[PDB]
Amino acid sequence: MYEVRKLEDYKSIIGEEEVSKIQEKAEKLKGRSFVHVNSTSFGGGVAEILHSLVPLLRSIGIEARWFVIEGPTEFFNVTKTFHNALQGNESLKLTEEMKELYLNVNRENSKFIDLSSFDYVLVHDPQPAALIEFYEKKSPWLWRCHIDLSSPNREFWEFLRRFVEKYDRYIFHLPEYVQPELDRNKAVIMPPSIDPLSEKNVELKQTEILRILERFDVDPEKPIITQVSRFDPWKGIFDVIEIYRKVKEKIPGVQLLLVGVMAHDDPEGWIYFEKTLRKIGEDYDVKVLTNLIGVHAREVNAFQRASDVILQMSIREGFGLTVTEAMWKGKPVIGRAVGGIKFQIVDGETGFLVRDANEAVEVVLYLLKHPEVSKEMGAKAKERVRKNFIITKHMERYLDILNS
Repeated sequence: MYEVRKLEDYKSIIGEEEVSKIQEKAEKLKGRSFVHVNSTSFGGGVAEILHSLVPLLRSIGIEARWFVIEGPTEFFNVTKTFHNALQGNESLKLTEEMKELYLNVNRENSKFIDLSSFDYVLVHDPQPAALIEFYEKKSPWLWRCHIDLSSPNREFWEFLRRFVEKYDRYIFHLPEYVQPELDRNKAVIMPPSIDPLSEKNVELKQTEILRILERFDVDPEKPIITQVSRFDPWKGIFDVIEIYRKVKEKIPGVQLLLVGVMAHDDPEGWIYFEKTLRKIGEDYDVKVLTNLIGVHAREVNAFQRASDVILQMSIREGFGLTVTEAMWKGKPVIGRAVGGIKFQIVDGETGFLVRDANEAVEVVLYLLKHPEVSKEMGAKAKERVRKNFIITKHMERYLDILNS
């Protein structure tokens, strides 16, 4: 089990005042220990966030540290399974045999750094949940969940809760994710946040954007609508296409950017990707952008910045960070009222919430012809993210929680 961006760096974004409350709350906690544990050290989400959250924490005077459990492919393929199991997949089976490996690997990484010594402990997701077993609780232990436990594979959940039920707090992205069994009192809701200074969100130079745009045959002189999302059947990809076609009936130069990045191990994803290209046919005003052809965080960043309107027609959505990112870039978003999309968007305020494609077409048409209102909604949507979902307000939320 191995180990391992200041606050002032965001001053110009949040203003001294907000910077105060942070430094303020960070005092009645100064010096204490804030440990983080997880599986990977290289990646997005948890990894990417910690890489910034850790240093950022120290900056406010907090002995925060980050350790990473380690194990063989087996241990991960097992956890890979738990992941989906805990995500409703009833066809998965948990065998005592694999049930040991999990506990054993927890035992190996446990036999080392005395995680029980630190003032505060926080474990991210399943893989290291069992750690709270191999130590004697002295300090509070928090469990941060990133997946959805509203309806997990029972034989799997019942095994995990034996561990989770111990922690002093359970942190979920949103309500429709909390485990109903658990005590609504030791549970806390904390949405994932975007780092304004990350590659995906920092402001690129016009020149650089134009380069990326040309490199992918995207014309910035013609209108652009975009939906960045993983390729799967419940993301409204086919509806966005229909919206594009409809809208195109009146705005012939309108371009559609279907942006998405997915792991190699995502057969379904790539399958849906191919079905999309087949559905699109030879209409090349529709761009299908993915890491298959070089689209990464910097390019995703660009595609969003160059967008005039951004859509999110998810049927099944989690917190939806994509909407958050678009909002941060001053873009009006049009989506379906689900998961984090309904929470994040303030209808008619920051963007619009619709129930079908036709409503979506009306709004895109509206927004395309009324740029002032778009600029309007976008600036407000940006303030909503500034005041609600940036990595600093996220950190501030960890303070409160710890204070209590």
